[PDB]
Amino acid sequence: PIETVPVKLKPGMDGPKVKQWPLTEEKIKALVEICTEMEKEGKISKIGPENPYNTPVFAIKKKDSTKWRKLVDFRELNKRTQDFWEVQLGIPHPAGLKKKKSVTVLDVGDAYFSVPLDEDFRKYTAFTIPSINNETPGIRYQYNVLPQGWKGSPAIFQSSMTKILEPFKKQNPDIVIYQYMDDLYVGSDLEIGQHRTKIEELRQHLLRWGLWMGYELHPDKWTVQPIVLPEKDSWTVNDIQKLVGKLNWASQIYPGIKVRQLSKLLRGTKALTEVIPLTEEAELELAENREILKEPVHGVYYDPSKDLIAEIQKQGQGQWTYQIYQEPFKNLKTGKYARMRGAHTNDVKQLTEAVQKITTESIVIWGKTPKFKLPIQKETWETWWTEYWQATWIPEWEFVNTPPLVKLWYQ
Amino acid sequence: VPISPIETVPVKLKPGMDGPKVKQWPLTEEKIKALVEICTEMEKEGKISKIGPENPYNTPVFAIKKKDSTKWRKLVDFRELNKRTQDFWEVQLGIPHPAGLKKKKSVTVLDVGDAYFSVPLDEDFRKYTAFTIPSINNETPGIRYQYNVLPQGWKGSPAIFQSSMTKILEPFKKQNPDIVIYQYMDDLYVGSDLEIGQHRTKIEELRQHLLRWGLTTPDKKHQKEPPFLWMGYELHPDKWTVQPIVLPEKDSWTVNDICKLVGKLNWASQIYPGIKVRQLSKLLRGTKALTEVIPLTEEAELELAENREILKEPVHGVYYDPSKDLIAEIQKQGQGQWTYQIYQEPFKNLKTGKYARMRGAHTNDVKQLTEAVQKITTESIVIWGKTPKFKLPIQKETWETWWTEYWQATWIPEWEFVNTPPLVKLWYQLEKEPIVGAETFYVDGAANRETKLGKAGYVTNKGRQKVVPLTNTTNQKTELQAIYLALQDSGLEVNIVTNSQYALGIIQAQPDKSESELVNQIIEQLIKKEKVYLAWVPAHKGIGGNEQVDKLVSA
DNA sequence: GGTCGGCGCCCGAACAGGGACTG
DNA sequence: CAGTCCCTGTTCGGGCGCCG
Repeated sequence: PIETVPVKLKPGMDGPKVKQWPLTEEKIKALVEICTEMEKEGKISKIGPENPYNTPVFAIKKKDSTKWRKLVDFRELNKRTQDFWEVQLGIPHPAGLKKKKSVTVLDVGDAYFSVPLDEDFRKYTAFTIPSINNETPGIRYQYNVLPQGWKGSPAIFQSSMTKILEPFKKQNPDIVIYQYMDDLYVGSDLEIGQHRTKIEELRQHLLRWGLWMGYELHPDKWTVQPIVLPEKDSWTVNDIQKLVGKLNWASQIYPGIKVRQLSKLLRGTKALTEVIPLTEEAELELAENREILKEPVHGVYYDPSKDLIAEIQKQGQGQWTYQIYQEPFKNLKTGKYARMRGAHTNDVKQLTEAVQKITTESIVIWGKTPKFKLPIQKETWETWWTEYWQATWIPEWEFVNTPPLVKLWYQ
Repeated sequence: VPISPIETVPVKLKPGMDGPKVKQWPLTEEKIKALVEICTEMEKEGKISKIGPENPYNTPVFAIKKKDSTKWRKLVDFRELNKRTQDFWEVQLGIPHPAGLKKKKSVTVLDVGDAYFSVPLDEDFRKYTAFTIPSINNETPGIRYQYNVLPQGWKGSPAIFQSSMTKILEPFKKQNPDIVIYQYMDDLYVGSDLEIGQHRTKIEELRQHLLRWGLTTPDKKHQKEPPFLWMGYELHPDKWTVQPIVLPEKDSWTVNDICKLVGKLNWASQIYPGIKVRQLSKLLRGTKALTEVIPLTEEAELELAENREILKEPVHGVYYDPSKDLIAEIQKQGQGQWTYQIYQEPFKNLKTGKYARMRGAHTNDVKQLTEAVQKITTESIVIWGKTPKFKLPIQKETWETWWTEYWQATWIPEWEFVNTPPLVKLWYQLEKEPIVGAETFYVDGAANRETKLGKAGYVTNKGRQKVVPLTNTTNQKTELQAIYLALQDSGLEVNIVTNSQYALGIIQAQPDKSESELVNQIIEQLIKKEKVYLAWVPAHKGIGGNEQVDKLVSA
C-alpha cells in the first residue's frame, strides 16, 4: 500500500541491453535458490522475450561470509538514469566522514525490498539466469521492488532512511552516517570498543524497522605515496640516466623540476657502470628537486562535476601503486598497496582486491566511484574478476597497456 | 476462432511505424498448388483466417522443399515486418554440447510436429501478418489470410516459442525433479536414472502433458533405442560422435568452397584432435570474389591431406562424470596454432578443440598459451560450470619468471607441467642491471616525413661508431634499425641506451614472433646474446652520446 | 531456396587513440 | 601551439559451419 516514486530514463536513451556472461555451477545454484525465494516473496516475477532489456547477474560472497549474495551489474542502467539520483534526489556527502578514527560499513540492501518500484520502470530491471551446458533457455525475471545495486534505490529510500536514522542521530550527534548504494557508512571518533557497541545499537535500531554484517575502516591512517628520489652516495652513468628520466617525467606534475645541470653530467659517451662525480651545480639541482617533491602540487582540488579516474601500476613483489585524479597530472590522492590476498601467486586477485580498496576510499572521501585504467588484458580480466569480487558495487573500468617508463611511483 | 490453451505473448510494433505493405512476388505454378493446398488446410485447423479489404497490410510469401519429403514448408518474407517489429531479447544463450551430458539409465528423444503452428500469436498483432496467395491465373484476385499462430520467418517466432515451451515444461519438471529435460527449440532430450519401466510411464505422462496445450509428439520422431540422433550427434550408452561429415573433393577450388571446407573442419575439430586450418585460411586473405577460383598451395594441400587422414579413423567422446576432476591438456601445434583435449580419464576425451587467433603484431608463446587457457576456461564453464585443471607444456619456473616480471596483470589457474615437446619457454631475458665490462651503445635514429629518408647508427664508449642511410622508412623503423645495429656489431654482452619508447615497448614484452621482419631480426639477434641491458633516456636533453649521435642521425 | 533466432570460426575495412614531429 | 602520420589495437560487417 505504498505509493511508487515515478522514475524515467535520461532523455533520448533506451534501456540496457547487456548479454549475460557464463556462470559457474556454484553461482547458478545460489541464484536459483535466491530467485525462487524472492519470487515467492513477490520481490521479482518471471517475464518473457517481449522485454528487450537485460542486465547481467552473478553471485558473490563478502569477506568472511558463507552466504551467497545476488549481485546485478546495473552499471549500464545507472548510466542511463544518471539525472534522477543527482538532480532530483541527490544525497549530500559529509566531508567529515573521511576524518573519523573508525568507519564501519553495513549492507542495508535488504531494506530496499520493502518499497515497490514504479510499474513503468520495471521493464528495465530485467535479467536472465543461464543454465549449465544450455540445458534450458534463459529463465528471465524482473524486479517488483527497489533492486539492490541500482543507484535509484537509495535515492527513493532516502526519505524513509532519514526518518529511521533521526532518533539515532539525535542521541549521537557527533557520529556521521553516509549511505552509498546498498551500504551504510558509520564513522565516529570513539574508542574502538565503544565504537562497535554503537554499531550494535544501530543494528538493533534498524532491526526494529524491518531490516547484518560489518566491515571496519580507518581513514585517519590512510597514507599517500609521494615521488621519492634515491639517496645514493656514489652515482653511475646508469643511475643518473634513470634519475634524469624520472625527473623529466615528474616535471609534468611539478613544473619547477629542472634537469639542465644533471643531464650535463651525461654528455660524454660513457659506460653505464662508470662512476660519475656530481658537480656543484648538479648537487644543488638535485636537492632543490627533492624539495619541490615535498611541496604539494599547485592548483589541485576536487571538482564535484568531474568524474574520478584511477590508474594502477603493477610494481611486482606484491606491490601495487595507484593515483586518483580528475585532470591529468592533478592527482587528488596517491598510494600503494602491499601484501594483499593472493600476493606472490595471483595477479588477478591482487588487482581485484586493489580496485575494491581504491573504490572504497573514493566513496569515503568524495562519494564517487572512479573509472579505472586497469593494467591487464581485457580477456584476462573478464574471465577471473568475478571469482574474487567481494563488494556490492561495481566501478567502471577500461584496459590500458603502458609498458614501464621510468618506474615513477615506486623505487 | 477458438482460444488456444497456451497463453499468448503480447507483441507491439516500434513506436511511430505502421505495418508492412509489400506486393507479392511472381510464383511458379508448382509452388502455387503447394501453398493453396496448405493454406486451405491451415484455415480448416484455425491457424489462418480470411481477411477482407479492411486489412491494408500485405507481405510476400513463398515455399521451399522439405529435406527428404514430398511435403512443402510455408515461409513468409517478413523482412519489412522484422524491421518495424519491437526488439526481442533472445532466451537461447547458446548451444548444448553432448560432453556436458551425464550418464543416465534411460534416454528418450522426441520432436513436436509443427512447433511454430502450435503456439498462438497475439490477438492484437494478427492484423500485421497479412499475406496474399496467388492463384493459378494472374487475373484471379487471390485469397488473403492472416496468421493465428507463430509464422516462420518472423524475428520473434523463435524467442516466443522457446519461452512459451519452457512455461509448459515448468509444472512437469516441478513435479519430476530428478528427470533431466534438455529443451532446445522443439527438440526434447528426456533422461532419468529411473528404471526402464517407470521411465516410459513418465514419458507418456509428458506426451499427455504437452498434449493438453496443443503440442503433438508423433511416434515417427519418437526415439526409444540407441543410438539417438540429438543436435546432430550420435548418442550411444557409453560414447558419442558427430554425424558423418563429408568434405568436398573439388578438383578446382573456389573461395566459397574453402569457406565450406573451413566451416566443416572447425565443426569436426570438436572431437577429431589435430585439425589444422592455418594454411587453408591463408587462401581466404585478401580475396574479393566468392566465386573466384584459387589454386591450393603446397602447404595447403599437405594440410588438407592430413585432415582427410584424421577423418578416416573413427573417434568418439565420453560423457561427463561429476565425481571426477576435469583435466585439459594443451599442445603447441604450429606457429600460432594450439590444440587441447578436455578429459577426466586418460585418452577418454570429453571433447577436443583448437585455438589459433593471432592477437597483435608482436607476441610470444607464453601470451598465446595464456590466451588458450582463457578460451578453454570460458568454454568449460559454459559446458560443465567449472574450470578444469590444466596440463601445460611450460616449465613451472618458466611461467614463474614470466608473470612475476610482466607489467600487466596475468595469471593461470591451477595447472601442472607436462613434458610434451615442443616446450613453451622464454627465448631471451633482459638484464635488470647494466652489465659491467660490456660495451655501451648509444643508438637512436630519425627520418624525414617527406623524403622518407633517414639514418640509423650508434656510438659506443670504446669509440666504435656506425651510421647507415635508409630509404623509404619511418621514424619508428629507424629507431628499431638502430638497436638492430647495436646488437649486430656487439659481443655476447652489450648495454644499449635508446630514447625510443616505441622500440623499447616492443622488446620488453619479450616477443618471439612478429609481423615485421625487422623485429624478427632483432629477436634472432637477442637470442644469440648472453646478456642484454636496455635503457631509456629522454631525447633532446643532451644525454651522453645520445645527443652526439642524434646529431649524426638528424637528416 | 535466397525466412528467422542462437552459437562458433575467419577475414578486412572502418573506427580510435596514443606518440613524435612540424606550421 | 594544433595539425598530421606512424603505429597498434579494437570493433563490426559478412562469409561459412552447426542446431531448431
